[PDB]
Formats: sequence, C-alpha cells, structure tokens
Amino acid sequence: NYKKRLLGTAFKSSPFGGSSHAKGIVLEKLGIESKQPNSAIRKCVRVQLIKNGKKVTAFVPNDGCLNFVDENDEVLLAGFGRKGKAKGDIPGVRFKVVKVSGVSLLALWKEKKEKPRS
Amino acid sequence: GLQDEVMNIKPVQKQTRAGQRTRFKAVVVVGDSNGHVGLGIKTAKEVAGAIRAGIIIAKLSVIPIRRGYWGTNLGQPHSLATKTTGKCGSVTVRLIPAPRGSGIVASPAVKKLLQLAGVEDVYTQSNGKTRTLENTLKAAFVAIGNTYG
Amino acid sequence: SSVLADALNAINNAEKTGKRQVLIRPSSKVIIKFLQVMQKHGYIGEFEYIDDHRSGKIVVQLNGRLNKCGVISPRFNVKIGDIEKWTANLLPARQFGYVILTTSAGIMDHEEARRKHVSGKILGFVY
Amino acid sequence: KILTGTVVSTKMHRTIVIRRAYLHYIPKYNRYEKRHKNVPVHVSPAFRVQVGDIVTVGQCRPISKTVRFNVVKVSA
Amino acid sequence: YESSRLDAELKLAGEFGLKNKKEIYRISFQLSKIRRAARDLLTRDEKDPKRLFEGNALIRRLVRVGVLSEDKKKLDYVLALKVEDFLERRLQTQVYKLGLAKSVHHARVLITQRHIAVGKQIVNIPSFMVRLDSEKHIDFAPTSPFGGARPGRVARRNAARKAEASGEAADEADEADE
RNA sequence: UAAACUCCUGAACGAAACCCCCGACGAGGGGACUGACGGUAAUAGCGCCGGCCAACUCCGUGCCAGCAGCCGCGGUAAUACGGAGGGCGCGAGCGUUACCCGGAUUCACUGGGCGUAAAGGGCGUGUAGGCGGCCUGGGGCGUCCCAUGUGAA
RNA sequence: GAGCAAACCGGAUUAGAUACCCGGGUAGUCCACGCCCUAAACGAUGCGCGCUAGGUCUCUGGGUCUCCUGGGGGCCGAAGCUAA
Repeated sequence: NYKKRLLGTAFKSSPFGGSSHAKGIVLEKLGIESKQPNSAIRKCVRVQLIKNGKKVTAFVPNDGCLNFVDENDEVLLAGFGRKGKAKGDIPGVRFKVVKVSGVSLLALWKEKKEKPRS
Repeated sequence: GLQDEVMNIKPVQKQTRAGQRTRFKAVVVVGDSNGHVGLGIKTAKEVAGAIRAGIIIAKLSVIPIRRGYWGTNLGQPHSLATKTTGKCGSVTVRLIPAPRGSGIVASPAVKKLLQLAGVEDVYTQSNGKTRTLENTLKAAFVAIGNTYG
Repeated sequence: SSVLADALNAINNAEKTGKRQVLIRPSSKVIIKFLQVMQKHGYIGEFEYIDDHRSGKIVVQLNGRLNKCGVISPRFNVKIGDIEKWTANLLPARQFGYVILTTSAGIMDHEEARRKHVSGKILGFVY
Repeated sequence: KILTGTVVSTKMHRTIVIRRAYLHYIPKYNRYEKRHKNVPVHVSPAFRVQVGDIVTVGQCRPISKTVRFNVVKVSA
Repeated sequence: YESSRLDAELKLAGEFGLKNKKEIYRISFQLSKIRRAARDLLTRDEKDPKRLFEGNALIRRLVRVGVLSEDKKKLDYVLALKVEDFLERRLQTQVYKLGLAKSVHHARVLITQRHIAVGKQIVNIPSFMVRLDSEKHIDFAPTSPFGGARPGRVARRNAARKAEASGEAADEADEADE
C-alpha cells in the first residue's frame, strides 16, 4: 500500500452480530487451572455458538452444585462483564455463561444467599 | 487588588542517607485581573511558609497575558486576542480564542496555566510530543508571551 | 532549506545567546518585508541593510528585556517547503502574539489580514 | 455544455476525436488536478474539421453510441 | 422515572424540589457537612442532578445540553434556561415556576392531565418549549394552588396575574436569575 | 413544623372529529359541540465502597466457591469472593451478550520516533520522483477574494 | 604451500574432557580467473546546507609565521538537548 497498514482495534467479544447474547451448545465441560499464582479448578465449557458459528470457551459462574452443565446442554453466553473474559484467572475465556438468567439448560445455583445471584 | 490563587502544592520527597525528607513546593499565581500576573514557585519545610514564599515571589516578576483587565483599554474578556501556535521541542501547543461560556477547553497542563493566567474561555490543542513538562508547559508559556494586542 | 526559515532560526538562535546584533541573513525583498512587521509589532528593535563582503545582508537588532526569556520567546515556522500551509480568512488563527501571513495583498499580520479580508500562506507565528 | 479541444484524429467517418483538456479543484483534496478526455464529435461534411484544428464542442443528443457532441465551430 | 425521589435529592445533597421539600442526606452522615467536591466528582455528580432536577430522560436531556454546549457563552446557564435557554423553557417547568404546581412532577401531571393552557390552546406535552410572549393559563375547569401563590413573588423573566390565573414567559432568564 | 407521632392536595388528561372573520394561514381579538369514569395517599430504585476512584467494619468461605477493565484478589485475621451493617454516587427501568464508531497519531496531518530502549540501508554511483540562491518583466496554473449556481427531503 | 591451523591422530588434565594445556596435522590461509554478499559491515549516529561561547593537543596548506586564517583528527566545555 502507500503506507503500511497497522492492525486496528479488535472487538473484545465477537458474539457476532454485536449481539448482547448468543446461545450455543456445550461440547465439553472441562476444568481449567488458573494462571499466575492462583490455583483451583475453574469450571469452563466449550460452546458451539449458532451466530458466529464460532466455537468458544465460557466461564460458568457460581459454586454451582456439581454445576448443571453437561455434554450437550443449551446455554446462553453473556460475555458477562465488559469483555466477559476472566483475564486474571483464565486466559482464553472470552465469555461467561448466564445461569443467573437460568435460561436454557444452565440452572441457577439454588438458594444462594448472597446477592451475586442477581 | 491582587487576587491570589494557588495552582497546587506538592509534597516532593527526596532520599538521603537512610532517610527520606520532604519539603513542600507551592505554585502561586497573583494577578490584578487588569493585565498583570505573576507566577511564583516557592518551597519550604512547611506548606504555609511555602505558599507565602511563593506569593511573595510571584509578586516579583510580573508580566504585562493580554486578556481583559480593569476598565481601561480592554483586553479580551476572559479570552485571547488571537490564535497562536507554538512549537517547543517536539511539543506543539495551539491556542484559539473563544466566546464567553465556552470554558477553558484544554488538557490539564495547558489548562492549569491558562486558568491562573486568568483566561476563562479558550479552545486549545496539544500536538506533537505531549510531555507536559518537557515542553507542553514551556510551549504554552511561550505561546502566551508571543500574543500581541 | 527555506530562506524565511533560515532567518527566523538565525534570530531565534542569536537571541538565545543574547547577541545584540545579528546578521539575520542575506537580504531578500521578502525577508525585509517580514522584518518590517517584526519591527512594527515591536519584536525587534529594528533592522538595517548592511554590506558583508559586497553581499547585502540584513542586520537585525535583537531587543531583549530584563525579566526572562527573550521578548520574542516564540518564533516557529509553519508553512514549510515539504508542506505549504495556506489558510482562508476564516481560519487565520488567533493567539496572544501574532502570525505573519503572505497574501497577494502583501505580508500582513493576522489582524491586518482579517481587515483586508484575505488569506494566504501562513509563514510563521511569533509571540 | 460547450467545450474546447483539439482534433487528434480525422480517421473516422463523419466523426472527429477532439481532445479536451481540463483543470479543476478536486472536491476532496482541493488539489488542482488536470485530466483530459477524448470525445467523439459529429462532423457531417467530413471536410468540416481536419486534424490539428481547435474546435468547440457542444452537448448534443446522442448521435451514435459513445458520441454526444457536435462540432460547434472552429476556434482557430 | 417515578422512583423514590426523596433519596436522590438527599445524597446529591443539593436541594431538589422533587416535591417541594428538605435537603438532608439520607444515610450514614445526614448531619455531617460535605463540601466542595473535586472537578471529577463534580462532573459526574453534576450530570445526575442537573438531569434529576428536571426529571427528564437522558435522551431529551442530551440534546438540550449538546445545543447549549455548541452555543457560545457559559454552557451551564445557557443550558440552564432560568428562562434563558432550554431547561426552564419546558412548559412543565414553567408551570412549576409559575406556582401552579407545588412540584415539578405535579406540574408535569397538570400539563399532561390537560389542566394547562398555552395561548388558550390546551397543551399536554411537558416537553413543550415555551417561547417568550406566551401565556400559560390554568385550565378553566381546574383552579387551585393559585391561592397562597398570592404573596409569592415570581421571576423577573416571568410574570403572572393571579386573577386570570395566567402568566407569561417574558424572556429567557439568565442563570443569575436562577 | 424540621423531627417524633397521626392520617392520606387527589393519579387511578383521555376530545377531536363528525372551522369562519380581522390580523402575516403566526401572537392576539371576535364569531362550535360532546365526557360514564368523577373522588381514594395510591408500583419500585440501581451501581459502587483494594488502587486508579468518593465510600469500611463483622460474619461466612479457605487457590474452593467465586471476582476481574488493568494491576490483580481467594490456599484460616481477605476493606478485592458471598451476606449483613454502615457508607459513597446517581431502578419503569436496570444490567448482560452481540455488533459499529470512539479512545487508537495503533494504517503521531493535527500529534511520535531511530547513539545505548524497536528503529540508518554494508558503501558508493546514479534513474524516476520530491525539494531549489538573488533581481526584473510577462502569464495568473496553484493560492486568496467577491458574486452567482449547486450542496434534495 | 615456509609458518599457522577447523576436521582429524595422539599426549596430558578430569569424576568424565568429545575442551581448555602439549605433539602432530588435512582443508584452508597465498596467486590467478570466476562465484558467494555476509558481519558487533560500528561512531551501534543516512546525505547536504545554514545558524549557535570558548579552551587545549594534533596532521596538512597559506599568511604580514611568539599568531592569524583554511581543511582534517582528538580532548574539555557555553547555550541548548537527553530518561539517564
């Protein structure tokens, strides 16, 4: 080109359609470990989104029981949070699964006393 | 009729043998609002001594910014006579006059000077290197000196 | 480079040293025209034609003050050879100091240009 | 409208190719850009205009495809 | 809006007559004095209150500010419209200013309820922009708070004759007028 | 009168259809009709309080469950997780997800740089191209001004 | 093709020694013709021009030659610049 073109800004979440939410199907209910010093088993899930048709990894909030996510449960991805990513904890997870909504297969953690239920 | 506003006071710490010891610096602007302004920076172990020291220093070294002043010939009511662009080092500052109600639209370094300057309404722009210290401030100061009218 | 830039630079450089006089530069019709405004605006004590080695030059009287940095603290070229800078009467620009423009009308200060209602390359700004 | 140009080519029948040159301010850049275009102009007598003439072309109804101009007259 | 108004007036700690009413901040330190805020605090806090006062949506509010911002002169008052520009110009506001209603909300309902007139034509649009030289009369069928209004003085920019229960927007009131 | 306390001015306009005259189809003046409901105190706030950034204590939890914009926080004293109390700011909406522009002068013109941080080409010769000393005269292409047309809604 | 010396062949040192030390030694190092085209190819600083205190040593030319003036190489330093 006349001048080299630099890479521009990229959107944080490509839920495609710039949509607020996208629904996908769980491929696998994996568990990833944190980075930096923190350690634990963060519960995550690969999801096949309809919109992008993209496959993504999403965080599953709440202590949950075991959690209510299985091999092929329908789920909604919020991108909850600005990015919806958990950078400090787990790289590669762009979105959060909304179970607060309790929409789809993701059930809400029951009887959660604390306010984060919201 | 010397208004006295204080730009700000900083703690300015220093380290010496096994020990930190701070002094205070106060920047004080003094002006008639009729065309005379002075800036003085004085330091002292205590904030008050510093401010008073600065005020006295500011009183010395006064400069005739051409804004409005006491009813006589008029400067520009809280605004500048004309647009000037000044480059100091990599820093370039641009000042453009504005009508009343515009406000002082500028980045902080430029703003802080223009306000004590007595300018109420201006449109500004910092371009090039924006080291506030390095030359944005110096650049602003030169820009002000340059103004005629 | 640019003759005009050279002149502004020479004065800028000389003032820093605080030279009373300065061969601002070899004389040119345009350069002298510029100096005349510099005089009227009060930036320089004045200038004079001088003969150096049978070549015409313009001595520029520097004019300084007691308080601090030179009377002409600023002086920066704007339009430059790589990119010319032309401005409409609309955006002459304003600052506390003046800008010297060159118009078909002649070289005028920003205020003067406004009066004439003319535009032109913006040679430089001083204040 | 009316344009002025030179007859670059006599070769065709009843037609002449006139090369009009134009300068103008470009709306975006405002740079003064110059470009020229060739227009086929209708020449009925086929003796009217010879190569080298400067002529004024005038907007006309379509005579032929890719021809919307008639030789108004000879400038020279 | 139509949410708990009272708490907002407190906490903004600025007098807000969401009703005509009292200033003290609701919680933790109603008593303690809080004073001049920083520019930053001022900017955000200013937004919510300037808006909250009018009880208007951000969408409407934004347009008004943008216009006042472009025009030269201090944005704040020009924006403010004591009668000056925009904000107090709204018909709903004027009725409040006129004393027809005790509060801005009440005025809003009056205007919506149709108990208001402008130029005799009845207008129930609170967003209605009142221009200078318009009369804001109280609907014939209605008539009430005018009493008690008798002693109260009115902005120089406006005026009202208690008898007709009419009033006029004389001119755009300056912030000083505010 | 603020409080304490007692009770609840009055939501539950909607109507313009089926204008004329003077005055600028405006303001104003004169010459359209029509409401059963018809008088009750009568839905709610949301975000945040580790630093940036205004707002801190107890309890629960124990690298878990979770938070997270960045730096980061949680492995038995956590102002960073959940609740509570308290606090700061200002919910007929509020918050999330997706996508576009912004911040990004990060495809730095405004407005950045290259001794050692990323960055001088191993050096020269020279093509295209970019740039060009002093004085006078012609032209008026750039440049500036005026008028006019266009710049729909 | 004298000397030197990757690889290689030996000696020693070492826990091991595919190394450093010692004895040998081929390519190569030299010449010609052609090719390769790299580098801490470094001032880690592209070229030209103008302007902005001086001091000191030095190479080369001119001068009225105990110093001035021109070109070049170093050191110290005004103003200024720089994150230092």
